[PDB]
Amino acid sequence: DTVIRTHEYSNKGKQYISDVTGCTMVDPTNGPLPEDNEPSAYAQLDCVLEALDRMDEEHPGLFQAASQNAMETLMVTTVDKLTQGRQTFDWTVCRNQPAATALNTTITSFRLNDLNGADKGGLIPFCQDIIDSLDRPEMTFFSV
Amino acid sequence: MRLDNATWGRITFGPVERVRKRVLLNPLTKEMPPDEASNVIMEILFPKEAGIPRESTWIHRELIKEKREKLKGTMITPIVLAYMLERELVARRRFLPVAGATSAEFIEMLHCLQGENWRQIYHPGGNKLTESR
Amino acid sequence: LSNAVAKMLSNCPPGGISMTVTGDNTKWNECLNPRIFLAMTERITRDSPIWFRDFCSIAPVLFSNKIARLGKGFMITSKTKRLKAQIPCPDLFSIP
Amino acid sequence: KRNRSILNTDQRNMILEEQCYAKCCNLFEACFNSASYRKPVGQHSMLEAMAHRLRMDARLDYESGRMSKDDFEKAMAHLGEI
Amino acid sequence: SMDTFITRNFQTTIIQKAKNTMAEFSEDPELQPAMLFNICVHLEVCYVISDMNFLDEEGKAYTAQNLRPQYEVIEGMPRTIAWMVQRSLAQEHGIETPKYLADLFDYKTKRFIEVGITKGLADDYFWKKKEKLGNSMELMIFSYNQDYSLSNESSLDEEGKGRVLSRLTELQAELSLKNLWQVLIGEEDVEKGIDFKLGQTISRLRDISVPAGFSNFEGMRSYIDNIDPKG
RNA sequence: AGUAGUAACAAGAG
RNA sequence: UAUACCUCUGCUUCUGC
RNA sequence: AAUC
Repeated sequence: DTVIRTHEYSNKGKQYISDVTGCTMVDPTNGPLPEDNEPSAYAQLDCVLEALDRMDEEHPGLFQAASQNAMETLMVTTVDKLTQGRQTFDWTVCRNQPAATALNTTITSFRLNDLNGADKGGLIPFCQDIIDSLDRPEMTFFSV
Repeated sequence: MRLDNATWGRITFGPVERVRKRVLLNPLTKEMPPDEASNVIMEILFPKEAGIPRESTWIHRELIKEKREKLKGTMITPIVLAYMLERELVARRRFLPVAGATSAEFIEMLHCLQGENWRQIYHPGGNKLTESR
Repeated sequence: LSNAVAKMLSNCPPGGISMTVTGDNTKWNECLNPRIFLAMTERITRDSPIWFRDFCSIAPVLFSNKIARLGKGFMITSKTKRLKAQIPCPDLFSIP
Repeated sequence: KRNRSILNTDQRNMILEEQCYAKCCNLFEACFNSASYRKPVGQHSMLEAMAHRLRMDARLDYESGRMSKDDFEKAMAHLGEI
Repeated sequence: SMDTFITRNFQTTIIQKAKNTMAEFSEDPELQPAMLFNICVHLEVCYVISDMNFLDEEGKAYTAQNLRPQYEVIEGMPRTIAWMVQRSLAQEHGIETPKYLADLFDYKTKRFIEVGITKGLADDYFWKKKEKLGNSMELMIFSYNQDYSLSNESSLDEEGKGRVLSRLTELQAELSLKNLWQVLIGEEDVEKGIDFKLGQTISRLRDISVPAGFSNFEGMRSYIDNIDPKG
């Protein structure tokens, strides 16, 4: 019902097929404006950018400062930070497992595919391993 | 000790403005940043694993010597001891509705001091600070 | 909120009207597209370096191409036979 | 008690997998007592840290007088194997 | 390159420990081979001092049998291990811990030892490091031209003092033999940037995740960063 | 039956 | 098949920000 | 006569 409703609000936009996944994708952004009071997902980029520009004028030097703050945080943030995410989806076994386990399963599986970013201790290499793990043709993992 | 030694005054019914302001919830032995208190704790309980000394090593040398002499004979687990230090060093500051009293030794009793339509006079025990006065 | 109300109250013109719309959105999650969130990060990180700009851009790129799993499935029964069985998500169209 | 439903299911295998880690982490905490309070840092191996810690613990206890010649030579023999 | 020279001359004990030390400081061994060589020499100088010296049960130094060396190697080990050992000694022996990380520790002397590698003068490098340490660690400076300036109560004996100076110049001679001495003398420093770039697959996902009327992500990035939307 | 209320329980598993 | 008038189980295939 |  959520899937139907979500696509009901975007169906007048641009429908296309993803060559990466092979899935059916819909795109309402920069689409035709609504002629009814039904929920419109057709948000116009320029208006969003202008709304942000005004916010940057009304609150100056905030964006780059907050972008700095978060960036300087990122460097200090360890891999263990991921353990406090309650129940997380473990891609290896396709079950919602505890975040601490779901991480540990993902670190051990990566090691088999020559991805040891977690061993460095920082989050940044582990995130680099995640974007690189898409490129690996055959992803090996454990099953007991 | 701050309840037993204390004394109470008159209840008085009547309107009270209560203002929302960040305040210390419990009175500390010696206030420090999270790292400084942690580094002090480390020196008290786990001296070998403390690592690189900072300035703070020197600054609170009297407190460390006192706490190591005080917490010598106890059988209780380190992880418990480190938790109890952290309470009496690291600051608990959060927003509360207050009126007249801001001091931590009052903030802990706040619930019995003032409501939106009443006032209660209270005098905590022990000793009070000179700056606070 | 209490302080921000007082300001936006007394700011209004004298001999005018100040109205408070008690508001709420609908389909909040279903309408907001991930590609907007992608365009948001780019404008926020404008001054920050190219690696961080690329770092911030990933999470909205993922959500833009996300695939939703469909719960458990659908249990089918016969009241006469007193039998039950979960039709799992892949077998949703293995049945008229 | 832990939810024992896991005993009937095929995920039994995680029960030993836990207790394997728990055995390592509880031994790590015996070497490093601050591991409970403070998050330990180090890109190096977990065994390496424990070995070096136990190496000095032996050597210093001998030289201080807490360990004897009998026990020190046993301790130095074990650490050599590891 | 220096990479081949260190493989032939130095052991795998020194090759790894150097690279692990550069990893903790967040510096690349491959981008700076000369910077690795400093620590490769500095670590080998410490090992040569400790390898022969041992203590007996009575409490007197000898040369090697017993399982208790006279020296304790601090350099080479990881920070958190090294600082544990540095404190473990000073706390047991009953001395104030140094503020900097030491290199060696003598068990009979009960004093820390700091080792330095210098190209020019030994006395110049000695009095420079005296400003930092003061009188915390007993300095043992050595150099490639057989010039050395030791501490006042230097524990380095005359037998080992020769062996230290033997390898020092013997290495320096082997460096200039294949024209490798020119790279160490020349300046070397590279600015450590944060490493994060996208792969093939994820970039293609980013290219499809674009608003309507855009060719690719390059088109979206430029639009947002350049054009003015006002009105 | 009943509980419930957009789909379940009214025991499951070896 | 049989063991099984036994044995195990009571949030542990779903419960997030 | 406030910060953290």
